[PDB]
Order: sequence, then C-alpha cells, then structure tokens
Amino acid sequence: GNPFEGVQLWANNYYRSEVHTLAIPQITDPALRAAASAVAEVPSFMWLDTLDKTPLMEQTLADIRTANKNGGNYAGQFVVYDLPDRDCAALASNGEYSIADGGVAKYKNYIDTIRQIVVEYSDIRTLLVIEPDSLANLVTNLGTPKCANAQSAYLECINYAVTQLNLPNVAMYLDAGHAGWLGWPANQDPAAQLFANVYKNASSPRALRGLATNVANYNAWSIASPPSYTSPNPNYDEKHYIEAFAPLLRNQGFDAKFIVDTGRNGKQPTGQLEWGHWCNVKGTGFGVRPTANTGHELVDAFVWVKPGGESDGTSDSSAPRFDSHCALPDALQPAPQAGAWFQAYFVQLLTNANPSFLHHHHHH
Repeated sequence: GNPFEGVQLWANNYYRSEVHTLAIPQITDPALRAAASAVAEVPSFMWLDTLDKTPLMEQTLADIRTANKNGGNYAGQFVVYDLPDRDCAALASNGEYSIADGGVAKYKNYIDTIRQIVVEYSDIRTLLVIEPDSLANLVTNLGTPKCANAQSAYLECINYAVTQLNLPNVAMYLDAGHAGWLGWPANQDPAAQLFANVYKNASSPRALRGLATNVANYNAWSIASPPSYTSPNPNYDEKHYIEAFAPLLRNQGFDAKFIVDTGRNGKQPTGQLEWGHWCNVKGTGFGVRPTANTGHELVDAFVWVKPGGESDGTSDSSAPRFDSHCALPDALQPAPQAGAWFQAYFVQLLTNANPSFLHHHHHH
C-alpha cells in the first residue's frame, strides 16, 4: 500500500546544482564543505512553483527513467504549487496567476501540462504534494477577504488536480498544514470535513493517498516536552496532530495516510517566538533523513519537502512580494526572495543538523 516502500527517492539536480555552484564555493571550512556535499545527495522534493518549472519536471523524470532502466528503482518527488491567488492570506504572494485574470484557466493548463508529463512517464512512480497552504486557509482564514473570495477557485482547482493526476503511477498527498495550524482542537472538525469532502467530491481517487504535514514548517515529529510556543495546544507535535486528525478523516470516509516534512525540524525547540512565525526561522537544523521506516502506521514517510537553504521570503520591506513575517526578529536576515538560495540559512541548517552531517563515520 505504502508508495514509499519498494523504491529509492531521487535526489534532484536542481538542489544539487544549488549546493555545488552556490553554496560550496562560499564555504571555507573543509569539514563543512564535505558536509554540504553530502546534504546535496539527500532527496528532497522539487517544487513546480511556476509553469516554467514543468520542463524541469520532465527532465528529472527522463533522468529517473535512465537510472531505472540502468537498474535503479527510483521515484520522483514533486510539489504542485501554482494555484491562482496563491498564498491568499499574505500581505504578499509570489504566485504568477490571478483568479481575476484567467487564473483558473491558467491553472487548468498547468495541471494538464503536468498530467501529460506523468502519463509520458507512466513507468515512473511519481510522489506529489498538492498545493501547500491552500486548503488550510479555507479552514482558518475565511475572515481574510482574498481567501474568502478564493474559496470557489481553490476547491475547483484542487478537484481538477486530484482527478486529473489520479493515475496508476501517482501517489498524491494534499497539504494539510501542521500541528500549530490545524492541530488545534477547535480546527479539527472543520478541517476534517473539508479534507474528506475534497476526497469524496473527487470520487475518492485511488491515487489520493492522504495528507502532507509540516511542509515548510519546523515542528517536531515527536517531542517529550511541548515547546513553550505551542501552549496551550494539546497537539504540540506532528505525531499528536496526525493521531488526532486521522480518525476524524476515516470517520468521514477518507482513510488517509501521511507524510511529514522533516527537512528543517532537527533542532528543538526551534527559534520561534510564536508558533505562527514561519519565515526563515532561526535556530533550526536539518532533521531525520527521508525514509519509509517511520515506526508509525499512519506515516508513509518522513520526507524533505521544503528544500533547506532556499528562502521563505525576502526581508527587504521595499522589495516586491515582501511579507512582514520575513522581517520578524526570529527570521534570519537579510533574506533573498522566496525560493532563492539563502546561504546563511543553509549554513545554519547544516550546523544544526540532527542527525549531523559533520559526523564522519567510515570503515574499511
């Protein structure tokens, strides 16, 4: 059943080329350079955050087909992230499509472009995260005018995505926020209704395996003491959020499994002063390496979804698409545009990694 069993995860060359060409030439310490070279080999998801990234998806799948026909057993990992009026609760979104300017039709073409690619590589297992911080905003942010207006477009576009990418080689996980967002007990029943209705309204697609949590966030999987910024939520880590949310989805006909982003949660507690501070958080490290051996029946894999070292947002308040969350004092600064390489942040995640990359473990 688990789409992560039976395969290796591909480490893409977009992140490897970031580390080799941008990061390593800036690092002088020989041990840290070797540690950087190693992290570039940890497989993390490739984000399709514009239409112009879809040729990179096809190139990555072509490389995986080459590797597989040469014996490999790799699967690809991609994030579908280009809804019109994307990031609806921001002061600022980088999304290229607007609902008012043909954005629903542009999203249809974007999904059709990805479906043609996944069908062209029907031999390749393709693991998808669908639309981070979309549906969670329709649970808690209907008070924000852009999100209230985006409700119909988001539900239609999500329904298109999950029905059109319901293919035999795909497993999809709908993004479902994190413990600090939907794990609060008052948010659980409305979120479970919305997610199980998305699944049932798409005719319970076989390929929609479940939900992704902690994407681009920093929560622990399991911690023995709740970090102080989680109080008073009883679901203060992802294990507690998922053990609370899974039976409420199953009660309404969506027997969801989960993947959890551990790419930036190795250091706990984190540097967050408030749990809603999400941008470029100080005091974080790379986490548990991707694996299907999670020790938990509900969790198909620990994965690295947000690629560590790529910025969450610029800290320049005069720049386009600036959001005030990226200038808070627990956000590392100065930070470049969202998605762009942020070398200080990479070095922070490398220094604080747990498990560490600086450990040299090596036998003959």
